[PDB]
Amino acid sequence: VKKGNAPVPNAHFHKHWNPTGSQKGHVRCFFKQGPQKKIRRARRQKKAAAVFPRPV
Amino acid sequence: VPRKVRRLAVRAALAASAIPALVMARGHNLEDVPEIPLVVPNSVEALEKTKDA
Amino acid sequence: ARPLVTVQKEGKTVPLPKVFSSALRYDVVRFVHTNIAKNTRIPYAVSRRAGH
Amino acid sequence: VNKVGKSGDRRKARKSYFTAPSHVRRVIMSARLSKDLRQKYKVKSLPIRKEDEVKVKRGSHKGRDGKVIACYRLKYAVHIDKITREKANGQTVQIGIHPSNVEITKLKLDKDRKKLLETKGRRK
Amino acid sequence: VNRTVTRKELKKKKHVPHFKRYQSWRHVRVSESWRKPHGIDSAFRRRFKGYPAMVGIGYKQPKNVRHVHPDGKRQFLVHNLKDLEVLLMYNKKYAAVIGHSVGARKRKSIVTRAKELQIKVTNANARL
Amino acid sequence: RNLPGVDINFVSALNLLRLAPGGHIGRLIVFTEDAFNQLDKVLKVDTIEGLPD
Amino acid sequence: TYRERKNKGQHQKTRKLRGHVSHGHGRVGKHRKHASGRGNAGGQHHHRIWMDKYHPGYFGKVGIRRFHYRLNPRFCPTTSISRLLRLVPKEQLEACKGKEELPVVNLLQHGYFKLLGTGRLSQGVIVKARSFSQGAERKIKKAGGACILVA
Amino acid sequence: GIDKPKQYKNKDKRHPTATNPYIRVLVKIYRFLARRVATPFNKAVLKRLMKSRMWRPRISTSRIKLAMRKPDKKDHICVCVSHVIHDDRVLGLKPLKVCALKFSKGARAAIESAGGQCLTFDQLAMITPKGSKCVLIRGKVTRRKQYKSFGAPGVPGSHAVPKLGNRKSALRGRRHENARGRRKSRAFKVKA
Amino acid sequence: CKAQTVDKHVLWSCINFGTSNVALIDPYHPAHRGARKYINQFHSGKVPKKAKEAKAEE
RNA sequence: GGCAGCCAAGGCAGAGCAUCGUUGUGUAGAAAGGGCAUGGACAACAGCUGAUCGUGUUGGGAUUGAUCCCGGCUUGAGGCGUUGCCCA
RNA sequence: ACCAAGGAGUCUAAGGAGCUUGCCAGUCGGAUGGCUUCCAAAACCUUGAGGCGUGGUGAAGGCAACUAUCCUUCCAGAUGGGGCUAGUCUCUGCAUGGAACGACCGGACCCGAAGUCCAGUGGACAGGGUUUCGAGUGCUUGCAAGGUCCUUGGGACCCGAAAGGUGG
RNA sequence: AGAGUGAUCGAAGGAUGCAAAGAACUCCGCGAAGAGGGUUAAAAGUCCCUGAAGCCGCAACAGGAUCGGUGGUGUGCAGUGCUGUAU
RNA sequence: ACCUGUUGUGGUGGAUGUCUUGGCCCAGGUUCUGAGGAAGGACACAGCAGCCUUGCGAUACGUUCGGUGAUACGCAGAUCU
Repeated sequence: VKKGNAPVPNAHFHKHWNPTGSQKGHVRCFFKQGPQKKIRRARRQKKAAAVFPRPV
Repeated sequence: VPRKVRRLAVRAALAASAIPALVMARGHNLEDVPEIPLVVPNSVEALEKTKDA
Repeated sequence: ARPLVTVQKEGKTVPLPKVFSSALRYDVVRFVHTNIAKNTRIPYAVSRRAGH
Repeated sequence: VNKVGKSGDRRKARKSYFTAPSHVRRVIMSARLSKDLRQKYKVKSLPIRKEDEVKVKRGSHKGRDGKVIACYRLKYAVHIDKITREKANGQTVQIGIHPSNVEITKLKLDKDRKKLLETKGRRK
Repeated sequence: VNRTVTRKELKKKKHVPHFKRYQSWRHVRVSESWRKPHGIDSAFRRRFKGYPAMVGIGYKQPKNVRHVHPDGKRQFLVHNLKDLEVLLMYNKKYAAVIGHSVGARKRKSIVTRAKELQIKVTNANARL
Repeated sequence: RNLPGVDINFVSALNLLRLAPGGHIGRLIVFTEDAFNQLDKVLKVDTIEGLPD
Repeated sequence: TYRERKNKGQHQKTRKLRGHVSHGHGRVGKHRKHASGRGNAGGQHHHRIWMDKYHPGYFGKVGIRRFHYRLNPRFCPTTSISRLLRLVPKEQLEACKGKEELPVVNLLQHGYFKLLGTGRLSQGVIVKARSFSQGAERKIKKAGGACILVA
Repeated sequence: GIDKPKQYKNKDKRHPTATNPYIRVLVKIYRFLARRVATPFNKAVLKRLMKSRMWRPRISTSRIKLAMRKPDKKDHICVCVSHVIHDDRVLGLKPLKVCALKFSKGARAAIESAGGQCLTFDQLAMITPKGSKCVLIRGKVTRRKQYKSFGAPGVPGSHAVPKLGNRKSALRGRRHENARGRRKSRAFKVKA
Repeated sequence: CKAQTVDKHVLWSCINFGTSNVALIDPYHPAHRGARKYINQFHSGKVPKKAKEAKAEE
């Protein structure tokens, strides 16, 4: 299938994972990681300020 | 990029900043520059005005 | 026996850190810069149903 | 994230400029005060108004002077005492002048105008 | 070297023909700019007897005269007095071609300084 | 801050996008005295490299 | 140099094939989609030779199948006797050389469960671990030390 | 026209593929040396500085020890145009002079804990310009995980490691590619 | 500030491949002769103006 | 490929310089052989531009060639280009 | 028919073989955690499980690479040493290729299970032989990033069916 | 907008100028136009930034039976530039 | 005269260049409709209005009130400092 020695593909992408015109897709892109890091930090310190004189 | 390689890039960029036949090559005017690297007293970290900067 | 670096605006002479005796590896610098410059990119893409 | 309202987006800023209402065009069409007024009131710029004097300071009518007679906020224009121009026929019309060009020589000084001067004059 | 190319060696160039894209004369869509024929039956690509010349490396010219102009001098596109001062030492090898966008005000200064430095400006008389 | 070409940085986090902008090397850096003294401490440089000549 | 002067191109071969009609895929045999199958199609019919030659043990079923294969109770990183004395601060390795005391090597501290018996041992040490080969036991016992089974 | 023989193309490599300017400086030094000293050692070192990185493979302090184990090499300098890394299995090192392109922290500590010296190639060029009393050793290019797969497993006699992309079975009996052509039970087994 | 005594090959690799200046990185530009000798003077420490200025002796 | 008889030149070590020798067809295909060219990011040119940008049109020159530069005219900016590198 | 503008090997997961770079029996660790008007969703940091590698072999029960001065052997062979001589001898022996192993690890046979031993329910190994196998070891050739040419799944270089289905 | 009884399908279409200063008045004509004369930096003239190629009109010049062609080649003859140019 | 050509010019044509109150993409927040009548659909409503309007409903391009503070505007017409 390759005309070579490459391993047996075993690709596992047969089920419409791709967001095309006909499909919604099975893709989740984590572009929020950067902003969510800061947001988690901010809500963590808001938790601290809320339950202040106690361990965070 | 691996952290080791990024740190090596930083090291090399600093060495090249220290070599002044490259500061002028990149296009800085070393006419009035006394030394390279340029060091400055810590009193400037307490600067408040762009005029004093 | 490190070289001395003067401090401008104030008569003072510090030594020269060992950072500035390292290898001037422009190639590593260029590689790492062109790969770190990619870390502020924001996605762009056409509409999903565009043209269909 | 940059906070809300303080955005340097070209498209948004231009949209705002070209869809502003009249109460916002009143402050977009502000003009600079003369040095006499500026020293007297310790205020640097005001929104231009009908019935006050200006000096043009720019454009093909620079160095001319006259009282403002019309703020055409739809066109961002300002019509002046005697800066006129004949049409094809003898009809004299007014030339619109963006108030950034003019400086202000006098004010009308209504009640709200004097109150605005005082409020902006008190240094803080 | 600040040496102008002689007419003796300008006239020993090797006669590059007027290469054209094949059948650029049939159609206005086929432009004049050369393209290597990739056709299967193309007589041009097969180099039949009476067909035009085929672009190749045999026509390339020696390094001493390649890009040299009929003036005997190479050209240098200048936009500043800085570039004139660059050509200061090669007023015989090079000729200062002012850029086409450089205005009349800078063209005047360029022409002045270049005629003090005695550098030839191929487009000295451009705007006034 | 307002001075047009000037960028700001700290030895605690040296940005290569500022030490070698454009990928080009040899930029003028104007370290303060304590930043200078902490350069090799931060970058964890113990020795000078033996480089060929 | 001159070679370094050529940091150019992003799709070199594709952008180079512009102007050549078949795009590097031939005029006779076109580049047509799936002219041999999709995936591993034909492993026993028309890719039989390929599968036989590059992947012999494909196509079959061998062995006891183990339902609910737990791997945590089978996890067992192994080290060797050659890599023991590196794990002793050589101050101990020096103060215990000819004397009777032997330093103690706790392999679980470094992440090894079994001890394999390849590599010679210079001086007897005491090795705590979760398993040992009989070669490792033999070498440690002859060097002088002792193996210890530790949970 | 002429019925040509093969026009000569030099097989040997004469430009460093390395992008390190200091490897290029060493290539410059040893071009100079292979020209105006012209010893077999200098020509060899020039070749090996040209070599790509697959072909100047890492080498261990154990290989250094094995090279210098003979009493003939008491003052010799073990030269490796390679990165030198430490063999944790090696405990007692002798005082050794070792020249290389890079010494790992572990290899440098192991060689300087025995009283030895870690030389760079410029130091070697200034110490032994003719490379006299220099034991060249290379490092092994077989035992690579690519070299093990080179060839075909389904060819009798070739004991090639089958190419398994990311699939490492947990049941070694029910492994991938182990049944038909791997046991004579399944009608045939690839010959040895 | 004798930071580093850099080789000509390394210095010129840095200039050619990390500066983006035509008069320096283009070997066949009608400014590269003067620019090459100028940068060599600058690296030697003194560049003339034949009185020779003092220029950032590193 | 500076440790050179001297100047001139070269002076980017896969570069350059000097001498000599060999060999030049090519479909499919290839080149870790070399370049032209387009949009934009990061940088450099204290780059050009109302003393007229860019487009276009017409002549000229350069190039083996991809293509590049210039003069004239249109046109008038709600501007443009050269080099390195990166994203297409 | 003519001209203009558009127009076709792309991105992605996994992988292969080169090349580049860094580190090294380690390497990487941007899941997450610490910081600091916009820039900054950046940069920096080693809290990091873990991934790959360090051991393989057996269906499995499981077992697990000899060598106490150093060193597996042989043939070819890169360097280098010491004598010597324009005859020319010894020592070193890398890489690579081939062969071998009186070697060893795991599996499979045959004759046996003699012999030693004990965390002692009689259990643990042990000996000698083989036309034996392993994707085995014999001084660990690793990890990560980038780049090139490719593979397979994906619309998959671009366009192209007659068809099949679901709902109206 | 439009198409289809319908379920549905579904376009083309941006830019005067700094300012309307959007072309006064005159001649001719039924009138539109046109010729003048104006606005304006400019008609940029509500078709309005620029205005390519293809195609067409006109004037000038050069030729005109023949695949005896387009194109190539080496000259020539007319027209037309460009470069250099000794005493 | 016709044809072919080359220029100049004038038309037809809308390519180019430059821009853009538009799109697309990513991140953050909210999700807040309705029998007290929603979303949608009609018919109405402007001195000169056909269309459009996330204009409006016989109080019909708008009513009360607040913030602002002299316009709005394509014409006119009385209110307004």
